Amino acid sequence: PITGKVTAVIGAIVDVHFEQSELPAILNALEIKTPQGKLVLEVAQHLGENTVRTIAMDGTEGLVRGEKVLDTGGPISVPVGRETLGRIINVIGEPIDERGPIKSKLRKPIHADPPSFAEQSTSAEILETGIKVVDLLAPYARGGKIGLFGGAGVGKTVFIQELINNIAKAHGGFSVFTGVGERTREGNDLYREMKETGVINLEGESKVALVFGQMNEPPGARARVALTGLTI
Amino acid sequence: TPITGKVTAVIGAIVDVHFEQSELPAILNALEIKTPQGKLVLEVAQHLGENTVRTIAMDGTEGLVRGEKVLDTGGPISVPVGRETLGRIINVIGEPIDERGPIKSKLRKPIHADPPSFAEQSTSAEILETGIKVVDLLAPYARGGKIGLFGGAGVGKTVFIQELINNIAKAHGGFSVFTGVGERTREGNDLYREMKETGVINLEGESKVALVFGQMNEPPGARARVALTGLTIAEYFRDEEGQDVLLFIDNIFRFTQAGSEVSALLGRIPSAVGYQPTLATDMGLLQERITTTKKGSVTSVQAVYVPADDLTDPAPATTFAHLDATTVLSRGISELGIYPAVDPLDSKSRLLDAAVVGQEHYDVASKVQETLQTYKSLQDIIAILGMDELSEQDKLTVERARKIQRFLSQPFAVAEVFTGIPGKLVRLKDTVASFKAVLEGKYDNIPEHAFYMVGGIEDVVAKAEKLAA
Amino acid sequence: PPPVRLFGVEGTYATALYQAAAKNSSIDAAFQSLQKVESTVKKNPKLGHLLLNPALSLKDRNSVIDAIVETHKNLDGYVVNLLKVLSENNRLGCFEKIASDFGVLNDAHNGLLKGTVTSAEPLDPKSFKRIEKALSASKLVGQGKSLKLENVVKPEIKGGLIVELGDKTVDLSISTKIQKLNKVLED
Amino acid sequence: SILEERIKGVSDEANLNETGRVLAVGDGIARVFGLNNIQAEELVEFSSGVKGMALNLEPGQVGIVLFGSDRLVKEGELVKRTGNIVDVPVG
Repeated sequence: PITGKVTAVIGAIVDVHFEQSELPAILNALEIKTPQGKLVLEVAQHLGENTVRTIAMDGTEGLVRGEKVLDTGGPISVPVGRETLGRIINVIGEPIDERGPIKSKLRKPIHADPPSFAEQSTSAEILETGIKVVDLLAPYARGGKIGLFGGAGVGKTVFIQELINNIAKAHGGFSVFTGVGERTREGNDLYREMKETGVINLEGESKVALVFGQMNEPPGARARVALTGLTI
Repeated sequence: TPITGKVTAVIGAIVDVHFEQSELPAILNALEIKTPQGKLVLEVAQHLGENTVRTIAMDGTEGLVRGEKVLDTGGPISVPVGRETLGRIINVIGEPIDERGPIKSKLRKPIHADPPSFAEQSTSAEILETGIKVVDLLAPYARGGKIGLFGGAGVGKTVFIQELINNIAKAHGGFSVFTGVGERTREGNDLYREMKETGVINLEGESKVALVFGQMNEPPGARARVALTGLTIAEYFRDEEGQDVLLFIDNIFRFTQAGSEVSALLGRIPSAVGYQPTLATDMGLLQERITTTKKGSVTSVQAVYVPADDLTDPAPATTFAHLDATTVLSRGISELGIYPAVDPLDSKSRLLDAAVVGQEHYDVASKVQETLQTYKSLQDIIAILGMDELSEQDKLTVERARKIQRFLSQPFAVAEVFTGIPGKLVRLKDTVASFKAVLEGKYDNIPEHAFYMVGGIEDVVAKAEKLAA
Repeated sequence: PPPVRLFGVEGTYATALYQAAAKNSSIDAAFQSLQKVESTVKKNPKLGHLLLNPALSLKDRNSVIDAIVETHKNLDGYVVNLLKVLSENNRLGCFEKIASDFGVLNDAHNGLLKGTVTSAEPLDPKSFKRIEKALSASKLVGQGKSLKLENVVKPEIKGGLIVELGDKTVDLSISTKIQKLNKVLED
Repeated sequence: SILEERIKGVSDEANLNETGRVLAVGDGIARVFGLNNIQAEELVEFSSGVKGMALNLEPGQVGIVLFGSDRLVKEGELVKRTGNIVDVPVG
C-alpha cells in the first residue's frame, strides 16, 4: 500500500507527504512503525500537494522527519466479539490488560455514521433498574441518556457496578465502561474492584468490557477513546 | 464611463472587478453589472491596483458568474430629488418602490456629499414641545436638534417614534423625510398605510412627506447606503428648498452594523467587539451631514438599537457622542410597565437649562431628579430590609418617589391599541404645574394606582374619584 | 551583491539568479537564453499558456520542465537550475515575472536608464530627440546609463507633458495646471 | 512540436469550464480548480457523491462548502456543476 515520509512534526500534528495521487481519505488511520511498536496517526485534513495533516494517538516524542508511514486505509478497526468482554483495550484497540492477543471475529472502523431516521425506533420504552428510587422518580429509558451527577467515591463507582449487576438480571446484556481521561491510579482500583465484585471474572465471564483512557494519553487519543467504545 | 471589466471575485457582496483598460474609475464611483436581474449597482471602495478595484455591491450578488462583463456608471450614485420625492417610497438605488412609476426628476444628486462647514453652522435655541410629559419635564427637544433613543428596537422603540410623528409632524408641517434603515417590512407597510390615512401622504393630492425605506431583508451592503441616500433627499430640502424639514432614522445602529459586516469582507483588521475601524469616521461623517445650517434647520430623530442593551458597546457609545439630546429608554423601566419607558436618570438635553427653560422649570426638574436618585439609592436597602426599616423622613421621600414613578406614565394615542387607554397630550405649561404640585405633596394623599397609567394632574384627581368609587 | 535590490517576492529569486550568474560571469548569456525560452513559452500557446497555472503534480511539473529543456538545449545550466527551483517551489505563475525582474537587474547591470515621457498624444520626433538630448545633457544621465524614452498616450493627462526617469519627474501637464488653477480659484 | 505534443500528453485535458478538480480539502470547505463558469451560490455535485454550495468565488479558485460529512470527499475529485442555484423541490 501507499507510503509516505513525515514532513513535519509540529506538536502532535504530524504532516505526512504521500506518494502522488494515491492519498488517504479523511478519517483514515495511518500506522508509523516505531520502536514504540506502532504510532497510529489519523488523517484529519488534506493539506494538498500530496500531503495530509493527521493527529496522533500515541506520543510523538522522537520521530525523524522522513520516516515511512503506512496507510491502514480507514478509521482504526478495533476487534469486537464476546471475546472483547472483560478486556482492557487502549485507543489503538490493542489489549493493555496483558491477557494477550484478543481473539477477534471481526474488527470495525471507529468512525461510523449514526442510524437513519427510518432506523430510529418511533416509541420509547422504560429500561428497568433494580434501584427503586431510580425506577420511580427518574425511570431509566430504553436507549436513553441518563446523566450522573455527584463525585466519584461517594459510591458513584458502586452505583455503576450495581447497574452492571442489574443489567445481567434485566437483559443479561453486556456493558462497556469507557473511561475518558480516567485518573490512572483510580483506574487500577476500578479494575481491581470490577474483578473483585465479579462483574469481571478473569476465569469466568465478564459483562463489562473495559476501555480505559489515561490522562497521559495524547489529547487526540482522549477524544477518540469514546468513539472506539461506542463501536464496541 | 463605459469601462469594461470582468468579475475577478465574488467574495460575498463585495465583488472585485478587473478593468482591462488603463482608464480606472475613482473611489466611490458606481458600476452597473447588467444581468437578467437587471442592473446590480456596485460602488468602488478600494483600488487594489493592477487595474483591479474592489467594489461594495449594493444589490444581491447571488447568481453572478465570474468574469461577467461590468460597465462603470461613473461617480457616486445619483438619486433624484425635488419636491417630486414627496409621495414616494424609494429604494437605495432610487427606484420608486411604491410603484407610482418614474419620479419626475429635477436634479439628481450624488449620494456622497461633503458635510457643510464650520462657518455654515447655525446653533439652535428653539423649544420643541412634544406634549409627552416625560420628554417635556426631563429633556425638552428643540427644532433643528438631534434627538436620540436607545434600547430594544421596535419593542416600543418604533412606537415611540410613531408617537413623535403623530405629534410633531402635523404641527410642524412642511417637508419631512422618513428614512428607515433595515426596518421590518410589515411595520413599514403599516407606516405607509397610516401615513396615507393621516393624509400626510395624500397620494390623490400632494404629500408633504417623502419616504425612503430599506427593509431588513435588504442585503447588508444595500443597507449601508440607505442612510446616505436619505440624507441626500434631506439636503435638497435643507439647502435648495431652504424650508425646515424633519428627519427620522431608525435605526442608526443598522448603519453602523451594516458597516461592520462589510468591513470584515473588505479586509480590515477587526477593531474591538468586531466593529469596523472606520466606525468613528463613518458615523462622524454621517452625523455631520445631518445638521442645522444657516441654510436650513432639520430636526432629526435617531433610533439606536443597543445590542444586548449594553451602552458600553462601542457602537452605541460613539453614537451617544454625536447626539444633541438623548432619552435612553431602559428595559428595566419597561418591566416596571411604564410606557413611555424612558429611564429618567439617563436622559439629557443641552436644552435643559435654567436659562433655556427658565429657573422655575429647572427647579421643578432638579427636585424630580433628586427625589428619583434617592429612590434609586435606597433600592438596595429596600430589598434587603423592609421600607419600614428606613428612616421616617426617607419614607416620605420613598412614597413620593413611588408616586412620581407612577405619575410619569402618559398613555399614548398611537399606543392606544396596545395600552387600551386613550392617549393624552399634556401642555408644557401644564406639565411644569402638574409636577410642581406633586413635588409639594399637594395631591400626595391618594393611591399610587391613581397615578398609574394616567395623564395630567387634573386627570389624576379625577382618577382618584374613579378609584374611590 | 545585485545592482540594487528591487522586488522582494519573486525578486529574491531574481536576485539569486543575478548573483549566481555573476559568479557564472555570463549574465548576458543567461538572460538572452532565458529570454529565448521565455519567448517560446509565450509563443507556445497551448499549455504554454494553459499550463502556466499549477493544478498538476510535482512529478508532472518536472516532466513539463523536461519538455522545456528539450525545446532549447541552450539555456545555460544556471537557468536550468532556475527551472529546477521553480518546479520544486511549484511556482510557474511567476516565471515571466522572474523573467521581467531579471531583465531589470540585467539591464541595470548593462546600465540603461529607463524613462517615459507620458503625454496626451504622441509627440513630435523633433520633440523626442530634443528631450533625448536634454535628458542626456542633464545630470540625471550619469553617462553610464542611457535613457529609454517611451511615449505614453494619456488623454486623461489633458495636454502638456510629463517627463519621468529615475525617481525624478517634471510634470508640466495641462491637467495639473488646470487642476491647481481651478482649486485655488475655488479659494 | 514534439515537446508540445508531450506536454499535451501529460495534460489532463479540458479547460475545466463548468467542471473542476478538487485541491486542498478539509474543515468542510474545499478549494477547487476550474469551474470556469460557475454561478454564485450554485449547487455543485462532487464525484464523491455529495453536493455543496459554492460560497467564495475567488480569482482562480472556488471554495465549495460541503453539505455532508468530510469523509466522503477526498482530494483531486471531479466536481460537476448542478448548474442551478440551490433549489429544493416545492409543490
